[PDB]
Amino acid sequence: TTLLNPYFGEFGGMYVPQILMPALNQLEEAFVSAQKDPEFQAQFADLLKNYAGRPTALTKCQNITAGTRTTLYLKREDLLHGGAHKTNQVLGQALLAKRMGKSEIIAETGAGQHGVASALASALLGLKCRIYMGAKDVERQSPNVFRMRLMGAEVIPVHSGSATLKDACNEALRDWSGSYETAHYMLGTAAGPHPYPTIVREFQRMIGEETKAQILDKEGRLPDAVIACVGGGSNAIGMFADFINDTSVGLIGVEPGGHGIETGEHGAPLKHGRVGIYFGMKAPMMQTADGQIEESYSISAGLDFPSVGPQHAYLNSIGRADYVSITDDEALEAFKTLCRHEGIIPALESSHALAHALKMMREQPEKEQLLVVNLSGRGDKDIFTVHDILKAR
Amino acid sequence: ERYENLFAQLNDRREGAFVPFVTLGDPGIEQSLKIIDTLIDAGADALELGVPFSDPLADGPTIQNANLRAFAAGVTPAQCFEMLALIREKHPTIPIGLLMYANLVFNNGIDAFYARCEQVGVDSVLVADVPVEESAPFRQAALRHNIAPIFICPPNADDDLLRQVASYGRGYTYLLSRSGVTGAENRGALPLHHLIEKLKEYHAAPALQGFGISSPEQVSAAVRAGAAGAISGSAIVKIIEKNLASPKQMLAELRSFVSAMKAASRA
Ligand SMILES: O=P(O)(O)OCCNS(=O)(=O)c1ccc(OC(F)(F)F)cc1
Ligand SMILES: C=C(/N=C/c1c(COP(=O)(O)O)cnc(C)c1O)C(=O)O
Ligand SMILES: c1ccc2[nH]cnc2c1
Ligand SMILES: c1ccc2[nH]cnc2c1
Ligand SMILES: [Cs+]
Ligand SMILES: [Cs+]
Repeated sequence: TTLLNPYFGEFGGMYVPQILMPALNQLEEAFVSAQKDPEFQAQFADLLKNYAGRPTALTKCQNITAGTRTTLYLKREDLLHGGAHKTNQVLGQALLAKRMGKSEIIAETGAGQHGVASALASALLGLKCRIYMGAKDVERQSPNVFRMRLMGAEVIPVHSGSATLKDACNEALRDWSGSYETAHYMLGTAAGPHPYPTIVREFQRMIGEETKAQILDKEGRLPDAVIACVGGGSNAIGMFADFINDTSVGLIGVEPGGHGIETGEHGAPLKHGRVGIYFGMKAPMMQTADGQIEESYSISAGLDFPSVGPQHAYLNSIGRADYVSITDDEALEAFKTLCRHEGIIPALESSHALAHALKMMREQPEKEQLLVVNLSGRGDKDIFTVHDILKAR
Repeated sequence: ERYENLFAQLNDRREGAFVPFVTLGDPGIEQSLKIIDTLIDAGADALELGVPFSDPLADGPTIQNANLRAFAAGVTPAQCFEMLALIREKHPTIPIGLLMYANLVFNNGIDAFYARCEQVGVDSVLVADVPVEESAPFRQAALRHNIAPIFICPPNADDDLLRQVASYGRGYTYLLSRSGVTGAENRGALPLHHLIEKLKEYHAAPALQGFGISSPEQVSAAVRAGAAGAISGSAIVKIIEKNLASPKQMLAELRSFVSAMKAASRA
């Protein structure tokens, strides 16, 4: 028995060892209570405004759309404290942890932005934070490791499997299964077992709510489409949620195409995987014929995960949202374009969303369209990676 | 019915069960088969057998590493079913349980999975990442194919959960010794007497205690506390890991250990 629906159509659920069910039920109950609690809401709002810096800007980028009929805005989550949208929901989950009387946080991270958000929130609110991170990601997202450690978090490299985000997720969940009495698992995306996909959406939905208000102010109408990258699903569902009932507004999610879908080296399960059960949920997965979970690949550590949140699988299935893929090379071109023509250095994750918007414009340059791209984070963490690639060229 | 017969026999002789776990195909198919023959000859009452899975989230490093060894030998679920046929052909009466992760059961069809289990002569399936709340299609398919679905009774089980586990499960009830993941070094606790007695009250399948059971003393303590027996995995797997380079010494050490663990179940 749960208070809220654990499923989105076929997708979702609570596929965890029995030991963890009380913890998930306790978290669900605390969330439902908090959502009705004006004092909780006021605390959360205060942190978002005065600590994190919400609301974030909506920037019109009128060099990159020159000569076309596309108008493009960027929702500037890169300006949030910590440098990505991850900060929004970590502040809410940290308050839930305190509400439940927990003193310790476990988190996984890939890009290191969720890790940094977890560390900063733990420093502010007086929690002991330990963060699992794949060893390959420790190397390719090294600036974030330094930031986490300076803020007092323990960062634990994971050498198992692909040594990337999936492997960090595995270790975090194994830890929680033994530590849940004292530790809250601060899952960093809209995936995993119920109630996480629901909590993460509700604590990210200010992205879309602000976007709506801002675009109505500037343009007097809703966007033709909103576009967001999809690693596990949080920044995309945060952008989409407030528009789901606005049927004219396209919702486009961008999965990592890696070296190309045809190579098998990608992270695009929604469109190229098969429903399975893993990481506490029934969702599209990259899996072998026999049902082993495959290793994903992306140039972007934050998108490098072989599954996706169940609400995106649902929105796809009913045709309310469309999902596409962008390759490493496409993402790199969009990264370079934004740096040189708008003076914004985007996260490589966010560069996937931008690359698809640029393709929408370039493919049909006389199509009138008003687009919003969620610029989910800044690219400081990626500058060494990108430099080394452009140099090798 | 292999479990029913086993527990009746053990009851008549006033003994507990000792049930080893190993990963199928670790460290290879042929050696795995010989390992399992040794466990049985040394006095195992039943077997728990793991099908290698890419991401075993209820398992600590020892059994993670067993999975990796099996994959390095190229073991697939299909080969596991080949192995199970060979084991059942040699050993007609011993209860055989599988430890499964959900995706391997759900992959290309729940019903088809339990049908393959029945065809090969498996007796029970424990799906580690399916709680009772998600269990309906699994337990229904299991019962349709005369397979016992195994459920977990955790240390902090409430009354509602005890009632569900007693109603839905068959074969044996898995009495979890502690929170956390599998591992020999993390010992855990004595069978909560209150859980043992409540499961009996509700006519649950007999309880086997597992997680962190690594010594004869702990086996004796489980039976004294009223459990029908005990499961040991990591302790067994550690003997495999330690002796990879000497398969003869591996079997001798497994025999000695299993013999002692079984003796402790007679206490
Ligand atoms: O001796 P140890 O500590 O290695 O434990 C042996 C466990 N082997 S097993 O197949 O019974 C087993 C049983 C249940 C498991 O997970 C679950 F409880 F969530 F369902 C995992 C393994
Ligand atoms: C995996 C991580 N980041 C993902 C991420 C993503 C993808 O995650 P979501 O699908 O949950 O938004 C998007 N944008 C930025 C800037 C990101 O850092 C992490 O920071 O641990
Ligand atoms: C299952 C399905 C729908 C629900 N709505 C509220 N709780 C639920 C549980
Ligand atoms: C996918 C999977 C796990 C994640 N944790 C934080 N962001 C994620 C994306
Ligand atoms: Cs224009
Ligand atoms: Cs993904």
